[PDB]
Amino acid sequence: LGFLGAAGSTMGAASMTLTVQARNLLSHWGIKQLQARVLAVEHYLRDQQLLGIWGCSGKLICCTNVPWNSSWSNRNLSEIWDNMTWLQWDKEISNYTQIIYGLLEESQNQQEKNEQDLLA
Amino acid sequence: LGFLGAAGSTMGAASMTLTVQARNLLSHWGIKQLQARVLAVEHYLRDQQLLGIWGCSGKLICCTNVPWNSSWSNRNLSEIWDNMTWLQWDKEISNYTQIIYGLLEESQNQQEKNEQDLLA
Amino acid sequence: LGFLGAAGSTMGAASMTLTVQARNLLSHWGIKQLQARVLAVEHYLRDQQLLGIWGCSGKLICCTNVPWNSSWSNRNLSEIWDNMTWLQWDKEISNYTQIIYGLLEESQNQQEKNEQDLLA
Amino acid sequence: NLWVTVYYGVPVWKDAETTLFCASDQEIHLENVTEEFNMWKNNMVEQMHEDIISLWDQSLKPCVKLTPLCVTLQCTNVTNNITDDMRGELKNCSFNATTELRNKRQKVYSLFYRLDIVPMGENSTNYRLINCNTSAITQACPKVSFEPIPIHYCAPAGFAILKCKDKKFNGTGPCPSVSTVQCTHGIKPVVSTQLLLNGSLAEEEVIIRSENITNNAKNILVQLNTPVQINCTRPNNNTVKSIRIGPGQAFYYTGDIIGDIRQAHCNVSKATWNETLGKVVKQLRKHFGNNTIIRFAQSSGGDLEVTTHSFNCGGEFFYCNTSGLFNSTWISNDSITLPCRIKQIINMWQRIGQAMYAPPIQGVIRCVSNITGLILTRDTTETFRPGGGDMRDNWRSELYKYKVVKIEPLGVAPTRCKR
Amino acid sequence: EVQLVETGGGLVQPGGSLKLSCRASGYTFSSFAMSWVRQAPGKGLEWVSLINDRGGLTFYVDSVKGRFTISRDNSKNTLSLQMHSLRDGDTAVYYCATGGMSSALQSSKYYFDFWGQGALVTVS
Ligand SMILES: *[C@@H]1O[C@H](CO)[C@@H](O[C@@H]2O[C@H](CO)[C@@H](O[C@@H]3O[C@H](CO)[C@@H](O)[C@H](O[C@H]4O[C@H](CO)[C@@H](O)[C@H](O)[C@@H]4O)[C@@H]3O)[C@H](O)[C@H]2NC(C)=O)[C@H](O)[C@H]1NC(C)=O
Ligand SMILES: *[C@@H]1O[C@H](CO)[C@@H](O[C@@H]2O[C@H](CO)[C@@H](O)[C@H](O)[C@H]2NC(C)=O)[C@H](O)[C@H]1NC(C)=O
Ligand SMILES: *[C@@H]1O[C@H](CO)[C@@H](O[C@@H]2O[C@H](CO)[C@@H](O)[C@H](O)[C@H]2NC(C)=O)[C@H](O)[C@H]1NC(C)=O
Ligand SMILES: *[C@@H]1O[C@H](CO)[C@@H](O[C@@H]2O[C@H](CO)[C@@H](O)[C@H](O)[C@H]2NC(C)=O)[C@H](O)[C@H]1NC(C)=O
Ligand SMILES: *[C@@H]1O[C@H](CO[C@@H]2O[C@@H](C)[C@@H](O)[C@@H](O)[C@@H]2O)[C@@H](O)[C@H](O)[C@H]1NC(C)=O
Ligand SMILES: *[C@@H]1O[C@H](CO[C@@H]2O[C@@H](C)[C@@H](O)[C@@H](O)[C@@H]2O)[C@@H](O)[C@H](O)[C@H]1NC(C)=O
Ligand SMILES: *[C@@H]1O[C@H](CO[C@@H]2O[C@@H](C)[C@@H](O)[C@@H](O)[C@@H]2O)[C@@H](O)[C@H](O)[C@H]1NC(C)=O
Ligand SMILES: *[C@@H]1O[C@H](CO[C@@H]2O[C@@H](C)[C@@H](O)[C@@H](O)[C@@H]2O)[C@@H](O)[C@H](O)[C@H]1NC(C)=O
Ligand SMILES: *[C@@H]1O[C@H](CO[C@@H]2O[C@@H](C)[C@@H](O)[C@@H](O)[C@@H]2O)[C@@H](O)[C@H](O)[C@H]1NC(C)=O
Ligand SMILES: *[C@@H]1O[C@H](CO[C@@H]2O[C@@H](C)[C@@H](O)[C@@H](O)[C@@H]2O)[C@@H](O)[C@H](O)[C@H]1NC(C)=O
Ligand SMILES: *[C@@H]1O[C@H](CO)[C@@H](O)[C@H](O)[C@H]1NC(C)=O
Ligand SMILES: *[C@@H]1O[C@H](CO)[C@@H](O)[C@H](O)[C@H]1NC(C)=O
Ligand SMILES: *[C@@H]1O[C@H](CO)[C@@H](O)[C@H](O)[C@H]1NC(C)=O
Ligand SMILES: *[C@@H]1O[C@H](CO)[C@@H](O)[C@H](O)[C@H]1NC(C)=O
Ligand SMILES: *[C@@H]1O[C@H](CO)[C@@H](O)[C@H](O)[C@H]1NC(C)=O
Ligand SMILES: *[C@@H]1O[C@H](CO)[C@@H](O)[C@H](O)[C@H]1NC(C)=O
Ligand SMILES: *[C@@H]1O[C@H](CO)[C@@H](O)[C@H](O)[C@H]1NC(C)=O
Ligand SMILES: *[C@@H]1O[C@H](CO)[C@@H](O)[C@H](O)[C@H]1NC(C)=O
Ligand SMILES: *[C@@H]1O[C@H](CO)[C@@H](O)[C@H](O)[C@H]1NC(C)=O
Ligand SMILES: *[C@@H]1O[C@H](CO)[C@@H](O)[C@H](O)[C@H]1NC(C)=O
Ligand SMILES: *[C@@H]1O[C@H](CO)[C@@H](O)[C@H](O)[C@H]1NC(C)=O
Ligand SMILES: *[C@@H]1O[C@H](CO)[C@@H](O)[C@H](O)[C@H]1NC(C)=O
Ligand SMILES: *[C@@H]1O[C@H](CO)[C@@H](O)[C@H](O)[C@H]1NC(C)=O
Ligand SMILES: *[C@@H]1O[C@H](CO)[C@@H](O)[C@H](O)[C@H]1NC(C)=O
Ligand SMILES: *[C@@H]1O[C@H](CO)[C@@H](O)[C@H](O)[C@H]1NC(C)=O
Ligand SMILES: *[C@@H]1O[C@H](CO)[C@@H](O)[C@H](O)[C@H]1NC(C)=O
Ligand SMILES: *[C@@H]1O[C@H](CO)[C@@H](O)[C@H](O)[C@H]1NC(C)=O
Ligand SMILES: *[C@@H]1O[C@H](CO)[C@@H](O)[C@H](O)[C@H]1NC(C)=O
Ligand SMILES: *[C@@H]1O[C@H](CO)[C@@H](O)[C@H](O)[C@H]1NC(C)=O
Ligand SMILES: *[C@@H]1O[C@H](CO)[C@@H](O)[C@H](O)[C@H]1NC(C)=O
Ligand SMILES: *[C@@H]1O[C@H](CO)[C@@H](O)[C@H](O)[C@H]1NC(C)=O
Repeated sequence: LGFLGAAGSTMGAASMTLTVQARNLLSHWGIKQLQARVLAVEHYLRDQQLLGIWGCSGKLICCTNVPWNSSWSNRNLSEIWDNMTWLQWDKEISNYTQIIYGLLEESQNQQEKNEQDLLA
Repeated sequence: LGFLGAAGSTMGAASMTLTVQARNLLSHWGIKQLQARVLAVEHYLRDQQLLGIWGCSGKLICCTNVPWNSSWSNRNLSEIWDNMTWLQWDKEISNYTQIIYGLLEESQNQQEKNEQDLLA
Repeated sequence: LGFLGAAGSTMGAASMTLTVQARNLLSHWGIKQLQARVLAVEHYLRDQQLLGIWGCSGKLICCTNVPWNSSWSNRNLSEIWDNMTWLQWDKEISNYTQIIYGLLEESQNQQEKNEQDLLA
Repeated sequence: NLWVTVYYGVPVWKDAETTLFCASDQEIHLENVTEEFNMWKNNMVEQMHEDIISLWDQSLKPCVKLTPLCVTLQCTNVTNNITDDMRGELKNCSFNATTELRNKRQKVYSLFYRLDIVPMGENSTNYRLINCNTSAITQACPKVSFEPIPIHYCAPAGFAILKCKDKKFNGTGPCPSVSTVQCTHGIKPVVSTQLLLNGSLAEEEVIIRSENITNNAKNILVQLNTPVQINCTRPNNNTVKSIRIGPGQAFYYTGDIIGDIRQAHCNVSKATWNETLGKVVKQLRKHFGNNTIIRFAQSSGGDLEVTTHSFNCGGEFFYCNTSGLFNSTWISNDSITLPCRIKQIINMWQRIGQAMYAPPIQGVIRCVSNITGLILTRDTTETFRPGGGDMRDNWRSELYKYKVVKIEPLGVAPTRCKR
Repeated sequence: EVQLVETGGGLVQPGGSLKLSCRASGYTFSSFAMSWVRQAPGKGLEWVSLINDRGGLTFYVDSVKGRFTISRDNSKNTLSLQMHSLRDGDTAVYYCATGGMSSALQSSKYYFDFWGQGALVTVS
């Protein structure tokens, strides 16, 4: 039930421990320790900025309007959520995360403009 | 009307100055000053992360689905909002804030899963 | 199509590149480099805090309930969005941004209180 | 009617100062941006100045400090075939040096340049080193070169460096062709006085830059559009010897010279130099009158460090007399030989409390470099003389095209959209 | 001169389908919202559908809401309407018109500036 305890569990089980890991992301001699702390903050903020760009700010589970390409993975839901742990899944689609991230950004950019014109 | 000016006022009056305090949370010799600045940022981010975990990201007043236990405090609304300043209130329930924070996290975790299954 | 590429384009064109600039805001000898990094983070967080205070957290385009005073600028939409680049616009209303920011904060403070009383 | 709409990620910036970082061993055009540039108010110059000095000082921290050598020296004339130009330039000096053991001494003789020693009590056998009354000399480490390796300056996130691409830009005013760069080009921290060596050339024409051209208290930086090649040499074969003056501490010195003793010098093609000045004169006449007289003259005064062309040639420090380059009046396969003095005890930066000993280099020295600009001062008939004592001018000549700005991504504008 | 030319269909059986299209020229197609306005042989004008200049937002009159699709191609300057289940009540002249909406950074419309001549759709 602690940090990374679910690392060996199935994706559908591990997805219930997202707050366990989220809370462990934040907290001349002594300078390299400041560099490590500053860097940890910068890393954290980049992931948070990215979620904001995709329209997922403030949440751990975020649904989008980006469809899945089976060229990315053609496994079904029982193969992915009831087997392939998150470590296994990450390896399998590592080659596609930049394509997916680009498509999440493009979608949010269309959504924010369509919503401003409906408030007009 | 300045920072902490409302500290001696009633909770229902002090609650109208939340932006006054929120804006004053952000801004070898010289190293201890960097440590103080890095630490101030880390503190800030932990409170913001915690609000996000509870589903209160981006707001100063956030209503939740967590009921009040009168074992925490059995005072009524006139006792709490028209007397007991925030300093007094903080002392009275200090023993219960970890129980309340845990219950806020558990509630948000159920809310995000119930909302993803209704978008399915 | 890169960072600040749209700087010489019209406001209505440049507004479509907001993610290009947003992503370039984040990333004794060596101390002044830590000071620069800590400062960059603090600057970033102040702008993000300010958007949160105004109720614009998590978005690049945010509509508000603050009307425009033509004392601030009496130009029409074709003058502003189909000419005056953002650099030109920023010069023209620089004298009024603190008035506008104050009015955005006041509006959000009324909105959050009206919404808590409708959930009651 | 219209409502305030908040936008974040807006391509807006303001002038700003910050700390730039190194990069040592990408460009966006910004199509309709016109920006105001102002070299001389460019803080990138001040940062480079401080960083170069700091790195210089850091490199001497682990080197031998020559305090055992602040002793009386007994100096006589060198028993060799010294030409007229070199008479009095070298002295053969004997002294009692410390050794690795505290209770022992050794007798050492070495050759010193006359510029590095001073008589005591006006006595012709007893001399001391120049700095014994003001400072401790530190010997530069023989394993550390003085080569001006290029440095790039990069902006921190939230900042950007703008670059002016206008080929006729004179350092100030609007620049119609501006691009954004991540980091500057590599700039070589070449340290020299009146002639700027190994810098960037002008793309089309000689460019004359001055903070206030009519103000005779200001320097004029002249960028050439063609290099002038200058060949410098120290035509003497130096035998370098060393002694231990302490526990693992070695002192390096010239023991002797093999063969005849001749003066160090630099060669500038006569024809190339005359073409170069003609171009400079044509451009000066655009600020000064057309039916005028432009005269070049030698530096008017001051110490050797400012009246000569100072540079590092293969590790040795040369002080060349340029009166052969700046002696002409322009009214409406030969070469020029410039005599050079050599010093081992130098002060580098315009400072009082520091001094460095440059150990001698074994053998014969030759170096070839490009003159890429001049530093001139001004007194009908206008007279121009060499200047350049302040190193910040050398760096202005490379950094003039860059500006640092801060990005201001948040802004508001009216729209028909309401919450 | 702005021209909108309908090049759609004619006679269709009840319960069938018919697609209309309109070619635009003389203006920047992509700068304007467009709509379809219908006129029954003996009646006045009725608004049927509206599409955004970027093609992302569509609106319909309730009577065709689950039956008609309005679309746009900004590369080919073409407006189109796909009609399904075609009731006898859908017989009308269908006009291609420019207007009915703006994009928040533009002055508003809420009127129709240009009209085509209209395709006659008959359901028998
Ligand atoms: C203007 O630019 C030119 C072109 O770059 C520059 O000329 C170069 O100067 C360097 C340094 O004097 C020369 O490099 C040396 O060449 C000799 C001959 O082969 C070598 O023996 C040297 O190696 C010894 O010394 C080093 C320390 O400096 C040690 O690290 C090394 O282990 C050896 O002991 C060294 O390689 C280079 O050859 C010339 N280039 C040309 C084309 O002549 C000139 O100096 C610049 N001018 C100014 C004022 O900066
Ligand atoms: C600079 O020019 C002088 C000529 O004025 C060169 O001197 C000659 O050098 C050659 C050897 O290469 C000798 O044979 C000649 O006798 C020398 N002439 C005179 C008048 O002394 C000198 O070598 C040139 N420079 C440099 C920098 O190497
Ligand atoms: C500097 O002076 C010393 C003497 O004080 C010279 O060295 C002597 O040279 C003669 C030959 O002429 C030898 O017989 C002696 O034994 C040498 N003495 C010592 C102590 O080595 C030296 O050559 C002179 N230096 C130069 C560059 O001329
Ligand atoms: C460079 O050489 C010139 C000579 O060619 C020196 O100029 C002379 O300076 C003295 C003063 O000390 C004057 O009395 C002479 O009249 C000058 N000569 C000429 C021909 O004008 C000059 O001082 C030298 N510069 C350096 C830095 O050594
Ligand atoms: C799905 O992907 C198909 C093939 O895309 C190519 O292969 C994938 C693995 C990536 O490497 C991608 O960069 C390549 O272009 C597309 O042909 C197909 O259209 C995509 N589906 C979509 C986007 O509708
Ligand atoms: C989900 O997939 C199960 C496994 O399918 C088989 O094995 C995988 C690894 C692939 O090679 C696939 O092509 C094979 O057919 C099926 O047994 C199961 O029925 C599927 N579930 C559903 C609802 O379709
Ligand atoms: C309310 O709390 C009741 C007592 O809980 C106990 O006392 C409080 C003060 C805490 O110390 C807590 O940890 C103890 O368990 C519960 O019996 C009651 O069920 C709670 N009400 C709820 C959760 O419905
Ligand atoms: C709110 O409470 C007021 C005070 O109640 C009394 O004093 C407090 C400190 C406790 O000891 C409590 O048990 C006592 O009864 C009441 O006067 C007031 O009427 C209450 N208001 C409402 C709406 O119930
Ligand atoms: C719009 O502004 C009018 C004038 O306000 C004054 O001038 C502007 C430029 C600012 O300097 C402001 O501080 C000055 O008070 C007001 O008279 C008018 O009421 C304002 N409109 C509103 C708020 O409804
Ligand atoms: C938008 O404004 C255009 C320009 O108006 C004129 O020039 C500006 C700079 C001011 O001095 C203004 O008072 C002048 O009248 C008009 O040509 C255009 O028609 C206006 N558009 C709308 C929809 O009103
Ligand atoms: C490890 O696998 C077993 C089945 O072999 C399962 O019962 C157990 O819950 C798994 N562990 C975790 C952390 O999921
Ligand atoms: C693993 O995958 C299969 C489908 O491939 C699925 O039937 C099963 O539920 C998954 N998990 C288990 C329990 O083996
Ligand atoms: C991923 O990319 C590698 C090459 O980098 C390729 O060999 C592999 O087949 C790709 N497929 C996967 C694992 O999705
Ligand atoms: C302090 O108490 C008095 C009543 O005694 C009240 O009028 C005043 O507003 C209070 N001060 C603050 C800051 O609330
Ligand atoms: C304080 O508490 C009582 C209830 O205990 C309430 O009647 C009153 O409004 C509160 N504030 C004041 C004004 O005393
Ligand atoms: C809080 O806890 C302390 C012990 O830590 C206890 O004495 C006190 O009665 C508790 N009650 C309060 C003040 O809520
Ligand atoms: C610069 O202006 C021209 C019109 O003169 C326009 O076509 C071009 O797109 C503009 N550049 C940018 C970056 O908007
Ligand atoms: C500039 O402003 C005018 C209104 O002043 C407007 O008609 C035009 O669309 C704008 N842009 C262009 C394309 O000149
Ligand atoms: C802005 O303020 C300056 C004084 O600071 C004033 O001269 C100018 O007229 C004002 N108006 C603008 C440019 O909006
Ligand atoms: C030094 O010069 C004299 C006079 O010309 C000559 O006799 C002597 O041989 C020269 N010395 C050497 C080492 O050649
Ligand atoms: C030594 O050289 C100087 C020139 O600097 C000269 O005046 C002096 O007479 C020479 N002395 C002897 C003994 O040769
Ligand atoms: C070196 O020491 C000797 C005595 O051993 C002395 O005669 C000579 O003058 C000293 N040398 C110097 C330069 O003082
Ligand atoms: C050292 O002595 C020289 C004369 O040889 C003099 O000019 C200089 O000012 C003196 N330095 C100090 C620090 O007194
Ligand atoms: C540099 O250019 C500016 C702008 O044209 C001009 O005002 C200034 O006098 C020029 N200065 C020199 C030295 O050319
Ligand atoms: C430039 O120098 C002249 C003197 O030659 C002086 O009168 C003028 O005020 C100076 N200009 C500036 C901007 O400093
Ligand atoms: C310099 O002396 C060395 C011996 O140390 C010799 O090998 C070399 O050829 C000499 N060079 C010249 C130019 O005399
Ligand atoms: C400098 O040396 C080069 C060869 O390295 C030669 O071609 C050139 O003519 C020389 N320049 C002068 C002024 O002697
Ligand atoms: C330099 O140029 C001037 C003017 O054309 C000419 O009179 C003079 O003879 C030239 N000198 C040389 C060395 O070419
Ligand atoms: C100065 O002379 C040049 C020719 O050398 C000529 O082109 C230019 O127009 C003249 N300028 C003035 C102000 O007379
Ligand atoms: C300048 O040149 C003349 C010959 O034209 C020469 O007599 C004079 O000595 C030279 N001046 C200097 C400082 O070299
Ligand atoms: C002088 O400039 C030419 C042309 O750019 C270049 O090829 C040459 O290497 C430069 N010389 C030196 C010493 O850098």
